Amino acid sequence: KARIVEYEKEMEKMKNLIPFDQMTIEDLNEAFPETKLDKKKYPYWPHQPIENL
Amino acid sequence: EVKLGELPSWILMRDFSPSGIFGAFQRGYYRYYNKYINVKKGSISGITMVLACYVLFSYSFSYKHLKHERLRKY
Amino acid sequence: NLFASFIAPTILGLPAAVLIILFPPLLIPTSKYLINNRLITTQQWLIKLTSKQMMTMHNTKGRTWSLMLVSLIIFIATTNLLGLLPHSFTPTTQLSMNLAMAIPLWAGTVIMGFRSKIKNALAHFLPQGTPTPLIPMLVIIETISLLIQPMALAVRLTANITAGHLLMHLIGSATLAMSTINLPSTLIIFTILILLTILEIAVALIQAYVFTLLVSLYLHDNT
Amino acid sequence: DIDTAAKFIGAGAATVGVAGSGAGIGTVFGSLIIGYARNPSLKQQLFSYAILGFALSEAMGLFCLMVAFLILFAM
Amino acid sequence: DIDTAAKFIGAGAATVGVAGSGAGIGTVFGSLIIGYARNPSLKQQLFSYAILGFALSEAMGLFCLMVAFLILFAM
Amino acid sequence: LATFWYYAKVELVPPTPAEIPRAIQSLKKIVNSAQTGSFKQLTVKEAVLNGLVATEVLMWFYVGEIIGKRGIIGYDV
Amino acid sequence: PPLPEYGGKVRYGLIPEEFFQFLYPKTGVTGPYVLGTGLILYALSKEIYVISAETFTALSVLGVMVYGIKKYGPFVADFADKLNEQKLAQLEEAKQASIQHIQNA
Amino acid sequence: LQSIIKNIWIPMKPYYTKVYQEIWIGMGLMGFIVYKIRAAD
Amino acid sequence: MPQLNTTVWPTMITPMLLTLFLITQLKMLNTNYHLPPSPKPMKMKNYNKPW
Repeated sequence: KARIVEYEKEMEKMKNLIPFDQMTIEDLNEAFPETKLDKKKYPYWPHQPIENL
Repeated sequence: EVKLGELPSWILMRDFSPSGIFGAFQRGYYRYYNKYINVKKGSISGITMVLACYVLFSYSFSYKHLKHERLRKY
Repeated sequence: NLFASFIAPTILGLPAAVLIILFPPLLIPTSKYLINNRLITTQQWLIKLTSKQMMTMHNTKGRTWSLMLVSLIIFIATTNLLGLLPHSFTPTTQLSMNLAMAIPLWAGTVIMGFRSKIKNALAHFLPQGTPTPLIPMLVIIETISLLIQPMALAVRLTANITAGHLLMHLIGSATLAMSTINLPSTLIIFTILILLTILEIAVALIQAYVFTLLVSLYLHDNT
Repeated sequence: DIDTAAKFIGAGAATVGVAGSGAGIGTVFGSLIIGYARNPSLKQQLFSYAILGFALSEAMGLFCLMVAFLILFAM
Repeated sequence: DIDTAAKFIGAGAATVGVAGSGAGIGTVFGSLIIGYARNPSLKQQLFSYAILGFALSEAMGLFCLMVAFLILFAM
Repeated sequence: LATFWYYAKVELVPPTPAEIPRAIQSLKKIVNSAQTGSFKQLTVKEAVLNGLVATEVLMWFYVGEIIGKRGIIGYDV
Repeated sequence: PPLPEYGGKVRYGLIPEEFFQFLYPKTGVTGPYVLGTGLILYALSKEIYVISAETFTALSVLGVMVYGIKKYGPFVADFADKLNEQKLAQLEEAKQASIQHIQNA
Repeated sequence: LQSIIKNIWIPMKPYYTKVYQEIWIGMGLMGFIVYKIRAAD
Repeated sequence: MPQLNTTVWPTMITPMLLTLFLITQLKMLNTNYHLPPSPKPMKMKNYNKPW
């Protein structure tokens, strides 16, 4: 049940996302933390494999 | 600002520091940017106008080499 | 009287080559947003594409130079494409700027191949599948070849802009000379000039991409 | 004088040497046409090797051309 | 004098000889385009033979060029 | 295309005989403004705008003398 | 912060409408035009703009650029717009999927 | 002395320090070349 | 050739050094391509119950 309302808190967060045409890359990263460029496995620009680039 | 003041007092109130001149230039840059380029569904002019002013500058310093070619004499 | 467009510029006794050289970056604005204007949209698409083109063929130690190589191609391409505007001083036509863009990068990648890669680097001075009887002066070729790499690079640009520019210039002269003699001849010379200008656009872009690619190849061979 | 005369002659002779780069570029892009009509799915690698060969051809051609301009306008 | 004049003429003539290296490099990389579009899995051996041929072509071209610079600035 | 001549004939005509009375009276007006010193009371905007219209009519003078010489760039001589 | 939907209402790609509206009250509608033509004739009359080879190379590059715009312009415009719309729709279909994830959990 | 190190040097440190070392060796070589050239005139 | 007036070379070199190794590279370093959003609707391993 703890996990129930934890999930529902997360869903309210994702539901309260600012529209995307106002979002900065930092805010998109905070709201989709998968998009955070790995600044450890790729320390130099573009900070990702060139195939995905 | 200018276009509402009409006294020389203003020019004695405006700063003339290195930091001051840099700040003035930067404010001008951001004004032009936010006005003509940094708008979605913008147009091309925001570039060609900079290009035209670039041509004017590069002409006026390439003039001393053109006065030696004037077609007439008067 | 003819090389005037390549004479170091000045205005009011001031060295206006500075304002010329530092301007191209002012044409690439940047933003932290996610859905930004058409200009930065297209520019980021182009930089994404150029990075995919250049850097794919490298291992990671090579791909560390991604910033350097993409900034190189962007700077050179904007400089060349700003050269085509009338009465404009193209700073790539100078041998100085091009030598300064060429010798650093090439020397850097050669020495990088020398710090690491040292046995590999002194071995690539020789194609190994070569038979014995003249392995020796064959490497003389290579060594000489190696030291001609940087100069070539600089030269490879300094002309194909300079020449190109002169070229257009003269037809201008030509059509002006025929502006008062034969109107249809003026028209067809003007058409030659148009096709020429198109070719000049294309060769500006190509020379930028080529300088970049050759530095890239030296890198990949020395990493 | 004799010196300006020989400088003109040497500039013409030196500039003759572009013919090789003209023909080399012709061959490069003709081969590119053929290699494309042969396997039109490596277009980017074909075109990359195209630019590379053209770059070396123009390297030689501009060597010749700058030698013309070196003996003509500088020496 | 007559000597500097003939040195300029001979330098131009000598530099003419780069045309052959320009065309040879053009042919090498055109062939490379074709051989790649023919069997795009020997890329490293194809490219090695490419560098080798280019190296010999540039060997001849630089022979010509140094001869220009030897008769011009040294002799 | 055709509204070019419309605008030419609707604004930029030589003064009709009935107008140069109005022209002389308004010149009296402005050089009266000069004699009084009222010009100093004029601010930035219409000052620079009067400067601009003066530039325009001075261009008109230059056009007049070029139609004088029946040539444009310098003197045909 | 959002971005305005348009730019600056430029005319002939060189002059913004502010100038026309600024000269209209004290010169009318043909005022800017007559000023421009007078300035042009004085510029190339008093030999402050020397007609040279650069004049014809400029006419060439300007014809090329105006044709380039008037032909391949709308394509680049709607291409940039489609890039933006695709990114937006992808992000929204990326929000819905995670909502569905949490609800399924 | 500020911002010159906050927006100009901290983003370029990973390059100026680790990636562009041999680039600086090459720039030294180029400087020596240019000095010798302008001197022999 | 004016390209060989070797008294004007520094004023051509140094601003290039700036605009190529500092200003353009900063203009790039502010251009970043975020990885695409991969909203995996399947991340649920809680457990069964102890039984």
